[PDB]
Amino acid sequence: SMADRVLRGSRLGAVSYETDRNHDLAPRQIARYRTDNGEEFEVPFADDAEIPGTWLCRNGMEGTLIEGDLPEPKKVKPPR
Repeated sequence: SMADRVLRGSRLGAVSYETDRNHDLAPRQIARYRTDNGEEFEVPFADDAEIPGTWLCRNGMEGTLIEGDLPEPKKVKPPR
């Protein structure tokens, strides 16, 4: 079976690969991207990088950049 659009996850988790807290944390940008089935995923970018208009999602489809929050809260661009 298949569907044209689908929404699935993530109340029961979960993250991919052998990730652990021993990796530590560093200055980053968490973006979101939406696939062609409407499936939305999150992509962490490092301070050495920026967010391109689109990026490949873990579903195996090219996702397009969307915001995970509202148009006009208290939000600004600087510093990163």
